Amino acid sequence: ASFLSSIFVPVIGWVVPIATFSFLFLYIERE
Amino acid sequence: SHTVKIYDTCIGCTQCVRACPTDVLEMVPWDGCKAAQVASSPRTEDCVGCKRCETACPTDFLSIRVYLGAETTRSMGLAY
Amino acid sequence: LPSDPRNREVVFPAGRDPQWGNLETPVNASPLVKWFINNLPAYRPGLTPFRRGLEVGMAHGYFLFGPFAKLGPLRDAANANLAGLLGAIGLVVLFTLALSLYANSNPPTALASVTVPNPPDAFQSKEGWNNFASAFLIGGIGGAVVAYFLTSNLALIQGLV
Amino acid sequence: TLSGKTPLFAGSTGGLLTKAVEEEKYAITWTSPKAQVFELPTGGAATMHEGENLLYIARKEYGIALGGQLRKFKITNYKIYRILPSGETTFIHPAD
Amino acid sequence: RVIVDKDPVPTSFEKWAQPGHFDRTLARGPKTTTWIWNLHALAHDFDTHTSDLEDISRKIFAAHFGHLAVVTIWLSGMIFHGAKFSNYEAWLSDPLNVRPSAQVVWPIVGQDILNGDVGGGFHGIQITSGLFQVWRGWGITNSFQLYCTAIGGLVLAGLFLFAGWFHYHKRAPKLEWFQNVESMLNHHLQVLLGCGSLGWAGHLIHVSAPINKLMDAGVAVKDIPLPHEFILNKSLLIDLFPGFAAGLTPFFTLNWGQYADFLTFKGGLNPVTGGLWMTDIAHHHLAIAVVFIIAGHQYRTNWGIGHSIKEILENHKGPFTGEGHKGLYENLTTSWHAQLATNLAFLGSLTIIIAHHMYAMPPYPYLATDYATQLCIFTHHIWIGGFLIVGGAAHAAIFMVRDYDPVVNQNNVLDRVIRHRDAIISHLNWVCIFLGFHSFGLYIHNDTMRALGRPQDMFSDTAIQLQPVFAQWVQNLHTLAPGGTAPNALEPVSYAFGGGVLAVGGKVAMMPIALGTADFLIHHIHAFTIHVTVLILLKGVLFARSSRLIPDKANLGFRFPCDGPGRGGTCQVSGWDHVFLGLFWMYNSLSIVIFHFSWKMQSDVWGTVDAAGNVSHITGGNFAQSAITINGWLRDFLWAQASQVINSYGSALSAYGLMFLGAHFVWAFSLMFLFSGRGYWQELIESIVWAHNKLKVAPAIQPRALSITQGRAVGVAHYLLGGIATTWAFFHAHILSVG
Amino acid sequence: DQSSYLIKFISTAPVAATIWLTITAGILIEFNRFFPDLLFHPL
Amino acid sequence: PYGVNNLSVWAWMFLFGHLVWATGFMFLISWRGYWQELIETLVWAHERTPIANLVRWKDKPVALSIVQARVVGLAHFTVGYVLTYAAFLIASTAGKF
Amino acid sequence: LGADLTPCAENPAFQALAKNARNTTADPQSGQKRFERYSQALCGPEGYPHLIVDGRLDRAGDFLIPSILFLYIAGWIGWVGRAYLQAIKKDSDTEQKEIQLDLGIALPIIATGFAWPAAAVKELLSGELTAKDSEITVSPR
Ligand code: CLA
Ligand code: CLA
Ligand code: CLA
Ligand code: CLA
Ligand SMILES: CC1=C(/C=C/C(C)=C/C=C/C(C)=C/C=C/C=C(C)/C=C/C=C(C)/C=C/C2=C(C)CCCC2(C)C)C(C)(C)CCC1
Ligand SMILES: CC1=C(C/C=C(\C)CCC[C@H](C)CCC[C@H](C)CCCC(C)C)C(=O)c2ccccc2C1=O
Ligand SMILES: CC1=C(C/C=C(\C)CCC[C@H](C)CCC[C@H](C)CCCC(C)C)C(=O)c2ccccc2C1=O
Ligand code: SF4
Ligand code: SF4
Ligand code: SF4
Repeated sequence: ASFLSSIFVPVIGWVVPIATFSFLFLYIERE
Repeated sequence: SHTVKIYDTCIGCTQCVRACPTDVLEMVPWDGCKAAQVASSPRTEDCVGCKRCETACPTDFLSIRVYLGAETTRSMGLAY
Repeated sequence: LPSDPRNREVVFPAGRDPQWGNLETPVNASPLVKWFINNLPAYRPGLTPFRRGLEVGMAHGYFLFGPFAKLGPLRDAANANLAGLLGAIGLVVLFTLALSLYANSNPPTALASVTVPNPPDAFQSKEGWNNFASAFLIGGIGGAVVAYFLTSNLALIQGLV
Repeated sequence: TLSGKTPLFAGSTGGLLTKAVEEEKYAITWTSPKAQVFELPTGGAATMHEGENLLYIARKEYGIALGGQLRKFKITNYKIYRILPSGETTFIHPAD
Repeated sequence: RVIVDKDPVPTSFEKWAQPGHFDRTLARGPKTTTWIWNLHALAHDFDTHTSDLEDISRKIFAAHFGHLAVVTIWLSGMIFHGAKFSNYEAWLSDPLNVRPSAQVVWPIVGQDILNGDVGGGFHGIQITSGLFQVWRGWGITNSFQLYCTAIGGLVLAGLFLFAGWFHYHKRAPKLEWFQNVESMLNHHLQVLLGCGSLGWAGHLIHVSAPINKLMDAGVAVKDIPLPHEFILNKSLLIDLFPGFAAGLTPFFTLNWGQYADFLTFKGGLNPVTGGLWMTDIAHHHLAIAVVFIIAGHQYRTNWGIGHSIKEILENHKGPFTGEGHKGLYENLTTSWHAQLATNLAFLGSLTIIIAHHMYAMPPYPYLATDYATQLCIFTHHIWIGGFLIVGGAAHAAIFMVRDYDPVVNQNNVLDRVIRHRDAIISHLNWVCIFLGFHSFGLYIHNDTMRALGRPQDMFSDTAIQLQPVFAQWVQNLHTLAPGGTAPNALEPVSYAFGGGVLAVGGKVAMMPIALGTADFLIHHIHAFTIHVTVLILLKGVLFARSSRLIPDKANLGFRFPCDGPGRGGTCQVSGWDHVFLGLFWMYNSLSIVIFHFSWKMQSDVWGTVDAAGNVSHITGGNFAQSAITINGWLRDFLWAQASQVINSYGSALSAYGLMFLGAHFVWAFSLMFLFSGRGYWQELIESIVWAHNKLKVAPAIQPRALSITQGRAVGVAHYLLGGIATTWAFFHAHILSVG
Repeated sequence: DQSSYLIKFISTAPVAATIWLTITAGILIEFNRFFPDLLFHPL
Repeated sequence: PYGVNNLSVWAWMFLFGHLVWATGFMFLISWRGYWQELIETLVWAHERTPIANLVRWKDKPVALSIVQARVVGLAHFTVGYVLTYAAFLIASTAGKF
Repeated sequence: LGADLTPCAENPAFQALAKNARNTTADPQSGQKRFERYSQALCGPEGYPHLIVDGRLDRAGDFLIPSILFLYIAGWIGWVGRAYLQAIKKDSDTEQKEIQLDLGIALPIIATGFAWPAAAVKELLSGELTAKDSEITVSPR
C-alpha cells in the first residue's frame, strides 16, 4: 500500500502548515 | 516601562539629571548629602533604558540603577 | 528645458505642513499619475467592495497563468498549458486564504497617502475585507481560464482575425 | 492652545507618521530672539522665526535633544506638550 | 601670494621623551592599559586638538613629506634589490624561459630551499610584481643603470625628508597659502601631470622606443648602444624611425604627418612582445600632455583671467535641487575630511579602472606572456582600490559629524539628500534585496536542478539561455571600430572584445573573451555585492548625525560603541560601525571579482597555442557549465586549484604552503574578537589580576580589556589580514606552477 | 641637556623592547648558523 | 555536469551546511542598532507606497533583541556545524567502504 | 623499546633518509653531520627520531636536559620582572617607570637575579613571596 505516501506527504507538506499557521496567526492576534 | 532605583549614596551631583534624554530625573531637596539634594525619578514611564544616567553618576558603586523591564511603545523608541 | 522657467521648484511639501514626513514630487502629484492610481479598482469612487475585488481578481488571476505555463516543469509536454492553469488557480486560492486570514485578524485601518486623499471606506471593517476576499477567488479563477483559452490556440485567433 | 510659528524648511521624509494620528504626538514651543538656522531632529537644516515658534515632533526624545541644541543659541524657554489624538494637550516639560 | 611663518616649532628631542604629548587629557600619564592603545589611535588625528585650521594644516602638509620618503625608500629599494640580487641581465636574453626573480634567501635554517631554480644559473624567489617588465619598458639594459637610479632614489628620498623638516620646523606656510585651490589645480594639472607626461613622452621617443625596437629585432643586449648615444649619434635614429631626418621643423610648420613613423596609431598588441606598441605610448603621453597643459590654464589666479570655482558651482542649480551646488565650495575649502573623502573615493575607483585597463591592454614588454605576473597585478590593485573607496566613505561620515555646518549647507544638494534620506535608503534596500534573489537565487536554482537530476531546467548555455545582449553588442561595436567609427586604427583597442588570437611563443597574450550565460550571472553578482556595500556606507553617511532612533547621534561622536541596551538595543549605531560592516562586504565583493578574473582568464583566455592555431586552455574550458552552480565553484575552483598549494612541501613553493595554512589561522583567530564581547574579558582579567596580586607581581598600570570599538577593530583587521593572505598564497602557488 | 633625552627615549616601551628582542633574536640566529639541527642534547 | 549518483544528497547537504554556518555570522558580527535604523526606513516606505498601504501590520516591526540574535546566531552556527560534518562523515566513508 | 622504537642507527628507513640529506645551513656537510647525531635516538618504522620524555637517564637529552635549561631561564625572566615591580612601587611616579623604563634601577635588577633559586626560597620560607588574602581585592560572592 505504497500509495499512502501520495496522500500523507502532501497533507503534511501543505495542509498541516496551512492549518497550523492560520490557526496560530489568528490566535496570537486575538484581543 | 523600565525601573529607575536611586539609592541614598549620591551627592546631588546633578550629572544624571543633565544626561537622561527623556527627562525622567529631577532633583528634590533632601537634608542628607552635602549638596542637600537627591536625584528622583518621578516619570519612569518615559525612560528608554538608555543608561546615560548610570554612565554619568560619580559614586562607586552607582547610586542610580536602571532595571530593564517590560517594553512599551515609549520605551522602545519607536516613531511609528 | 526651463519649466516655470528659470524658477521655481517641484518638491513643495505635503499639504503645506513641512513637519509631516512626506513630500509632493513629480511621482507623487503629477496629475497623470494621480489620475491613474485614484482610478485603480482599489481606489475608484462608486464601487461595492465586492465590485472592487472583482476587477482586482480578474487582473491578478490573468497574468499568473503566464510564468507557470511557460516556465514550469511540464512546459515541453502536451499538458504544458494545463500545468499553468492549475498552478494559477492553485495560487489564487493561496491568496484567497491570505485575504481571509488578514480580514479575520481584526485588521487595521487603511492609510491615506498623498496621491490618494482617502481610503475607499470599505477597507476598515472585517465585513468589508471579506467581500473583497470572496470576489477575488471568483474573479481570480475566471481570469486564469480566459488566459488558458486564448494561449492554448494561438494559431486560431490569429487566423480568425 | 499652542499658537506658534512654523520654521522654514521644505519638508522632510522624517516629519510625523501614523502615530501622530493614532497614539500621541508632541510639540515644542520656544520664543526666539531672532531668525537663524538651526537643525531639525527629524533631519536637515531649518530657519526659526522671531518670537514664538512651534515644531510638531514625533517623540519626547526629539524635543529634549533639540532643546540642548537650542541651549547654545541662548534659548532656555522650550516647553514640550503631549498632544493626544482626542485633543488632550498635556504640559510635560518642565514639571512646574 | 606666498606668506610663510618663520620658525614656529623648535626642533628638539624634548617631546620624544614624554609620550602622548599631543592631547591634553592623554598627556597627564597612564593609569590603565587603555592609555597605551589611545596613544597609537589618536596619533595621526591632528584635527582633535584645536580649532586653529592654520596650525592643523601645517602638520598635515609636513607629514605628507613623510609618506613621500617611505615610498621613495621602498621604490629605490626595489631597484637596488633588482640591481644586486636579481637575474635581470639573464632575463633580457630570454624572457620566454627565464623567470623573474629577486630576493635571495639567507641559507640559515633550511629556508635555502626557498631559493629555487628560476633559470639562468640563479636561485631565488620568483617575483610576481612585474618590475622586470617596467625596467625593460623604461629601457634599462645593464645593472649600472639600476644602481644610479636606486642611488638617485635615495638622494630623492632625502630631499622629501629634509623638506618635511624645513616646511614645518623652520619655514611653515600660513593658512591662505593652502586655500588657493585655483592656484593649486593650475600647478598640479600642468606641471605635475602635463609636464610629467610631456617629459616622459620625450623619454620614449629619444630613449625607450629606440631600445625596445632593437630588442624586438633580436640583436643582442650588450650590442645595443647606450641611450645617450642615440642623442649624440643621430644616424641611429634614422636607421630605425626614418621620419626623423626632417628634424624639428615639421613640428612648427604643422607638418605633423612627417612624424608618422614614431607617433603612430597602430592600436593593438606588438606580435613580438605581446605588449603595446612603444610608438603608440609615445603619441599617447604626448597627446595626454597637451590636454593637461591647456586645461590647467582654467582657474583664476593673480592675473584676472580664468574661471572661479565659487562662481562655477553657484550657477549650476535647477528647479529640482533648489540652491543646487551653492555652499559646496566652503565644505571643500575648510574641511580636510571633505577633501579626503573626495580624493580617496575617486582615486580608489580609479585604481580599479587601472586594473581592468591593464589585463586586456598589457602595456609592457612580455607582460601577457607571464601569466604569473598578469594575474597578480590585477588582484593587487583591485584590493588597493577597494580599501580607498571604503576610506572615502569613512572620512565622509567624519565630515558630517565634526565639519558639517547648517548655515553654509542650507537648501543645497548636500541638504536635499538628508531630507529624502529615507527615500534613498529604502529604494536602495529594495535593489539589494531584488539583486539578491534574482542573481544568487539563480545559483541556488541551478544547485538544486543539477542535484535533482534535472539538467534541462537550469540557467545554462544549453537549457535556459540568459545571454548578455547588452554586452555582446558593445563588444561587436569595439571590434568593428577600425575602419568605421575610428578609421585611423588597425586592430581594436584590445583583443578582449574581438580581433584574433595573438600568441607569443606558445602562450596566449590575449584572446577574444566570449560572454555567455555564466557571465551574465557573475556580472549581476557583482552589481549585487556593490549595491549592498554602497547601502552600508551611505547609511553611515546619511544617518551620521541623527536618525529616528538617535536624534542626537552627532552629539555623541563619530566613533562610539552604542547608546545603551535600551530602545531594544542600540549597539552599532555609530558612523564608525557602518565603516566596520562595509569592510566585510568590500572583502566579499572584491573576492569574487578576483575569482571571476582568475577562472575566466584560465578557462577562456590563457593557454598554449599549437602549430595550427588551436588554443589549449589551462583548465580545459570549464567555466561555461560549472560557474553556474555553487558546487561548481567549490569543486572546480577551490578544490581543484588548491592541489598545487597544499602539495608544495619539500619544494620552492613551501612558503605559500605555510602562508596558506597560516592565514586560515589568523582568519579563524579574528572570530574571538568579533563574536565575544568586552564585558566577558574584563571579568576574566579580574581573576588573573588576583593571581598576579597574590605573588606581588601587581602591575601599576592596570590591565583592562580592549574597548568595544577596539575589539571590533582588532576583529576586522585580523579578519581581512587572514582572508586576503589566504588568497595571496593561493593565487601564487597555483599560477607559479601552471604558468 | 640634549643627550639625556636620548637615554630617556631609548628606554621607553617599544624602543627598549625592539632592541632587546633584536639582541635576543640575534643570539638564537647566530647560535643556529654554527650549531644547527639541535633536536636534543647529545649526552 | 556529467550526472548524479547516490551521494548527491550528501553533496547538497554539505553545501547546505556551509550556508547555514555562514548565515549565523550575520547575527554575531553585526549587532542590533544597525538593523533598527534599517527597518525604520522600511516602515517609512510602506506607509507611502499607494496601493500597498491598504494593508498594515498589527505588530510593529522591530529588530531582533540583543540576547535574541545571539540565540539565533548560535542556532545557525550549530546547525551548520552539525550538517556539514555529518555530510562529510557519511559520504567519505560510505563512498569508500 | 621504549616502545616501537628501534635505534636509528639500525633502521634501513633512517639510513635511506641519510642518503638524501638536505643541508640546513650553507655548511656543505650540515646534512651529513645532522644524521650522525640522530643515530643515537630511537627512530620508529618511519625513520624519524621519537623523543622520550620519561626520565630515563639514557634518554635524558630529550627532555630532562632541556627542562632544566629552560626553567632556569624562564623563571629568571619572571624573577627579574617581579623584583623591578617591587622597586618602582615605592617611587613618586610609579606609572612613568612602567612604560618608560627606569634604566638605572632596571639594570641592577637584571644583573643580580641569576641566583634566583637561592633567592626565591628565602622569600618563600619567610613568607614574603605571597600576600595576605585579607589584603587583596575580591569579587562579591
Ligand atoms: C513537501 C511538500 C511538497 C510537495 C508535495 C511538492 C510537490 C510539487 N512541487 Mg514543490 N515545493 C515545496 C514543497 C513541496 N512540493 C517547497 C517547500 C518549495 C519551496 C522551495 C517548493 C517549490 C516548488 C517549485 C518552485 C515548483 C514546485 C513544483 C512541484 C510539483 C512538481 C510536479 C509537477 O510537475 O507538477 C505538476 C503539477 C502541476 C503543475 C499543478 C498541480 C496542481 C497544484 C499543485 C494545485 C492545484 C489546486 C489545488 C488542488 C488547490 C489549491 C492549492 C492548495 C495547496 C491550497 C509538485 C506538485 C513545480 C510545480 O509545478 O509547481 C506548480 C514548481 O515549479 N515546487
Ligand atoms: C479600422 C479598424 C478595423 C479593423 C482592424 C477591423 C477588423 C476586422 N473586421 Mg471590421 N469594421 C470596422 C473597422 C475595423 N475592422 C468598421 C469601422 C466597421 C463598420 C463599417 C466594421 C465592420 C465589420 C463587420 C460588419 C465585420 C467586420 C469583421 C472584421 C474582421 C474580419 C476578419 C475575420 O474573418 O474575422 C475573424 C475574427 C473573428 C470572427 C473574431 C476576432 C476576435 C474579436 C475581434 C474580438 C475578440 C475579443 C477582444 C480581444 C476583446 C473585446 C473586443 C475589443 C475591441 C474591446 C476583422 C477582425 C467581420 C467579423 O468577423 O467581425 C466580428 C464582420 O463581420 N468588420
Ligand atoms: C589617504 C589615506 C588616509 C588618511 C590620511 C587617513 C587619515 C585618518 N584617518 Mg582614515 N581611512 C583610510 C585612509 C586614510 N585615513 C582608509 C583607506 C580607511 C578604510 C579602512 C580609513 C578608515 C578610517 C576610520 C574608520 C577612521 C579613520 C581615522 C583617521 C584619522 C586618524 C587615524 C589614525 O590616527 O590612525 C593611527 C594609526 C593606527 C591606529 C594604525 C592602524 C593599523 C592598521 C589597522 C593595521 C594595518 C594592517 C597592515 C597593512 C598589516 C600589518 C601586519 C603586521 C603583522 C605588521 C586620520 C585623519 C579615524 C578617525 O577618528 O578620524 C578622525 C577613524 O575612526 N580612518
Ligand atoms: C551566507 C551568509 C549570509 C547571507 C545569506 C546574508 C544575507 C543577507 N544579508 Mg548579510 N551578512 C553576512 C552574511 C550573510 N548575509 C555576514 C557574515 C555579515 C557580517 C558583516 C553580514 C552583514 C550584513 C549587513 C550589514 C547587511 C546584510 C544584508 C543582507 C541581505 C541582503 C539582501 C539579500 O540578498 O537577500 C536575498 C536573500 C538571499 C540572497 C539568500 C538566498 C535565499 C534564496 C534565494 C531563497 C530562499 C529559499 C527558499 C524559498 C526558502 C523557503 C523554504 C521554506 C521551507 C521556508 C540578506 C538578508 C543587507 C541588508 O539586509 O540590506 C539589504 C545589509 O545591510 N548583511
Ligand atoms: C501601467 C502601465 C503599464 C502596465 C500595465 C500592465 C502590464 C497591465 C497588466 C495587464 C493585465 C494584468 C491584464 C489583465 C486583464 C484582465 C482580463 C483580460 C481579464 C479577463 C477576465 C475574464 C474574461 C473572466 C471572466 C470570468 C469570470 C470573471 C468568472 C466566471 C468565468 C469567466 C471566465 C467568464 C505598462 C507596462 C504597459 C507601461 C506603463 C503603463
Ligand atoms: C583577547 C581579547 C581581549 C583581551 C585582550 C587583550 C587585553 C590584549 C592583550 C594582548 C597583547 C598581546 C598583550 C600584550 C601585553 C604586553 C604589552 C606585552 C608583553 C610582552 C612584551 C615584550 C611586548 C579583550 O579585551 C576583548 C574585548 C572585546 C572583544 C574581544 C576581546 C578579546 O578577544
Ligand atoms: C538580520 C538581523 C536583524 C533583522 C532580522 C529580522 C528583523 C528578522 C528576519 C527574519 C524574518 C522575520 C523572517 C524569518 C523567517 C525565518 C528564516 C524562519 C522563521 C520561522 C521560525 C520563526 C519558526 C536584526 O534585527 C538583528 C538584531 C540584532 C543582531 C542581529 C540582527 C540580525 O542579524
Ligand atoms: S544618582 Fe548619581 S547623578 Fe544622581 S545625585 Fe546621586 S551621584 Fe548625582
Ligand atoms: S532610562 Fe537611564 S538614560 Fe534613559 S532617561 Fe532614564 S536614567 Fe536617563
Ligand atoms: S554594544 Fe554591548 S553594551 Fe552597547 S548596546 Fe550593544 S550589547 Fe549593550
